[PDB]
Amino acid sequence: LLQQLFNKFGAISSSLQEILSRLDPPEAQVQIDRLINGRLTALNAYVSQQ
Amino acid sequence: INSGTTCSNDLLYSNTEVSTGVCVNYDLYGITGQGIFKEVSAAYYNNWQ
Amino acid sequence: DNETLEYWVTPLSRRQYLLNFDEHGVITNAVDCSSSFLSEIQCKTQSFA
Repeated sequence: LLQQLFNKFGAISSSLQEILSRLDPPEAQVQIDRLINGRLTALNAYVSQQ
Repeated sequence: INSGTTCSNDLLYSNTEVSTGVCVNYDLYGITGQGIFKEVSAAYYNNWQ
Repeated sequence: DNETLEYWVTPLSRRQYLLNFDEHGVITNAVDCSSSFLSEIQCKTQSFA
């Protein structure tokens, strides 16, 4: 579950610090949304297994 | 990006001290973040690291 | 006086390895991840044993 915080899920980086120090607010959101969807999917699967 | 010695001098500041033991922001030569430093000894660094 | 000249050359390519780092930061061990089946197991477990 901790190794899911270092996948990109099709974004430019796995790090939220690296995205918010390179892109403007209209274009950082498109990258942040992909990380949010991947991490919510991983939490959903963990809760189903528990 | 965000590492090295080709630094833009638009936003100017002054060199502070590395305050160990407090939750500080840092911009160490382009490397940015929030953290807590601790002074230590370290033999693993060469002259290129 | 029975000496020899040696210059061994082999090509390079872009590929994934698993590297091992000790307490001095020295590369002790390496494995090419696509060379054999044991190396597939080693790179899949991220482990040298």
